[PDB]
Amino acid sequence: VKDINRRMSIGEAKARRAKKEMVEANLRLVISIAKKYTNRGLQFLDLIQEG
DNA sequence: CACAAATCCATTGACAAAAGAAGGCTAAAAGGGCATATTCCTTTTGAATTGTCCATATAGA
Repeated sequence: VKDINRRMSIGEAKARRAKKEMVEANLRLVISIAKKYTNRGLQFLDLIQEG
């Protein structure tokens, strides 16, 4: 059981590593799309964070 | 000063309005899911502290 779920946790940590990688890649895309909603009442970092 | 009658306070009872609820409804409020490609924002005055040289005293050569 410990071999099983340890392999499981390895796989999950690797997936989280990949997703961290890609999202850090595309933060720029988010700033690009978030520029345009600039002054509709919500601060800028609120927009980039919810993006 | 006793006996005969009109005038009061209490229950029966029913009856209508009123409210607490319950269901049935409908307006509305909140999720979820979108795949040609989108990649870095728009006036002084004074005091106190902090970071910068200066006097200087001492320790080795």
